[PDB]
Amino acid sequence: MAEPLTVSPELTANYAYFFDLDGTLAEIKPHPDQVVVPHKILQLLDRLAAHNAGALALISGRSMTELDALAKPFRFPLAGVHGAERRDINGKTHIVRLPEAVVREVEALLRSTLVALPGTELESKGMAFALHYRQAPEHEAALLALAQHVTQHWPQLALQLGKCVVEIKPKGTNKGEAIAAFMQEAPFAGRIPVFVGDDLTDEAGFGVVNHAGGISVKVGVGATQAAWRLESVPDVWRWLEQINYP
Ligand SMILES: O=S(=O)(O)OC[C@H]1O[C@H](O[C@H]2O[C@H](CO)[C@@H](O)[C@H](O)[C@H]2O)[C@H](O)[C@@H](O)[C@@H]1O
Ligand SMILES: [Mg+2]
Repeated sequence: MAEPLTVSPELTANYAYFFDLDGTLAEIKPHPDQVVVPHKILQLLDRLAAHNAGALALISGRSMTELDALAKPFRFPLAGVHGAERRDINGKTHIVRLPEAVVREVEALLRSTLVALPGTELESKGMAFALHYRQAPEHEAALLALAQHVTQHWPQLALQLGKCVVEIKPKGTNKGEAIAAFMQEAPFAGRIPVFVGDDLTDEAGFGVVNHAGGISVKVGVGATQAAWRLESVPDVWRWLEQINYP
């Protein structure tokens, strides 16, 4: 039901911008360290933010340290780990804390499965875990069942499926709540939210933005509750250059 996106905001309208990273601003790569957001795209994102009082944020599943590496030399307001990490316009961070016993126990369980299944990668994010299987898609059902068992035994953890990944996150964390936290703070408050995403984690953000009277944009293929659709990452790049230089 999503319609092709044909709104190109004027550079200085009353919008608040929210951008996913992987699959949205940078192309999918076999390993996260190979991902790059081109320098021109970052300048366009920085120029878009400056003309909208700084109301532009990156809402990603990655940790904030990885986002700062990808966005260097620019420093944006961020939401990391699907909302469990957030940094507002003043640089103040908001972090969800899990008990040290839970993180230590769940990593030991996952590591004992992931050493013996070739091609899978266990990513530790402090208060969350990502089970990558892009290089061995045969292991999808086993990893999904493994995370389901983890989230039933530790109720403080919740499941977050993604593209070639099965993630485990603190319960109550989602990109919709991360966007909500920004939308009550300056300079985002008072503006119309725009959110551009590509994966299942972004659906929670699409939902809140739709109800808020904003603009939700799905990137790529797949069913979505987002109202609008862009075909690929280069179409995000082209749209982003169209906002700046009509
Ligand atoms: O900003 S988000 O889109 O929310 O990112 C959400 C996820 O994005 C990254 O993983 C994705 O990108 C990789 C390289 O492109 C792919 O290899 C991988 O299969 C794909 O799942 C990170 O590693 C994850 O920790 C993160 O939670
Ligand atoms: Mg993505």
